[PDB]
Amino acid sequence: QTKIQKYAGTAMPYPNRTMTPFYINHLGRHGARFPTSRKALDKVEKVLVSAQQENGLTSEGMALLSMIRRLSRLFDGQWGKLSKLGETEQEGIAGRMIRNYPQLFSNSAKIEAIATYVPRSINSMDAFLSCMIRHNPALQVQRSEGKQYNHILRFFDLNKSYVNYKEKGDWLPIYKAFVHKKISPVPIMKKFLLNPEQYLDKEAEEFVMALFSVAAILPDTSIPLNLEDLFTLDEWHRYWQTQNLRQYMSKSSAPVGKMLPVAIAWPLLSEFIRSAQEVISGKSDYQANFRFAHDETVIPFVSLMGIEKTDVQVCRPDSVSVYWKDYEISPMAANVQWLFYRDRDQRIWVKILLNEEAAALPISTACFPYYSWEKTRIFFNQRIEMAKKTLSVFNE
Repeated sequence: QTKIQKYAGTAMPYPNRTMTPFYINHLGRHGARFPTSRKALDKVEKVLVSAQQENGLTSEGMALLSMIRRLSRLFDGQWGKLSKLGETEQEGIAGRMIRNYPQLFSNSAKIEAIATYVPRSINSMDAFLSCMIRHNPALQVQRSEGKQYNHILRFFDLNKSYVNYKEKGDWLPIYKAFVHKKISPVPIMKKFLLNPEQYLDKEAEEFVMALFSVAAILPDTSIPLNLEDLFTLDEWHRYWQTQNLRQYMSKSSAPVGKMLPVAIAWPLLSEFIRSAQEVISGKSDYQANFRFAHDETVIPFVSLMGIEKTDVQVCRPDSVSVYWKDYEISPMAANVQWLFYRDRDQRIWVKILLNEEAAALPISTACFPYYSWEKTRIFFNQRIEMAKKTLSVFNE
């Protein structure tokens, strides 16, 4: 909620969140995790060590180097793992769900959960399920995971055109230019390094961007250390703008991506509709389907749903941060829940929660936040059709 927390972007910890539905349809990112790569930590260390050898550190830089060496030991063998904070985030999400809708999960209700093959997502599922079971051990629970779910949870790895775009598409030079524009490395490096102006701009920006990366992830690790004060608030604001743009262009509805990053999510939207239709019809008798995956899953899924603002197509890179904010969409433990209700005339209504807050769709309803399922399904089906059309052009 603080400005500083928000500027961690997709690395922001899940925010504070302190009738009765007949079905809940869920997608959740894993909870708060350790950094996935040592790359940024190694860069910062190499720069500071080289400086130490040539007598190039300030007192603050020597202290920073000491801290970086410490984090290197603490991160060792922990890369990419769910942290204790990440487990508690899932416990909180499950706990509020059970507390809000006890009748749904009462008696011998049936639930199913799936996860990707990635350990932090499986462990997030388990933190969530363990909370459900503790509250009602009489639940019937199906738990599965792995590469069999790649088509719906890891579609971003399976589409060749998208993989090419993500790795070398036209968004890259836009992002790099924006970084050069927003981030001035010299004043930051002045804190840690003697003669910071002697550094070339490329190496200077790589160092600063790496240091921001280390600082941004630290609150997700449950390690009792903090580096927010390495940078001023304006510096964090600028860094956030650059990473926000990176996420928007590489994973969401940026014009430069031509909706390719969004279109690839259609199989998951299809599966969401299918699981709901089966419960409504009686073919399935689950009270909930839970799914645990990644920000690479959640971001395009939310845009494809067309939750208001998340699918905006903004042409000016400088304007993106005004209209589209990654920390509002995909913080750590980011989740989408569709809650289904039957009224006293047996009409079916759906409420959409994004990070446990009611979300709007660009269709009408006389009882917001509840939408007609019939209207909603028709709208989502049109989104899927649009997605298939988009992909028909980028087959490569």
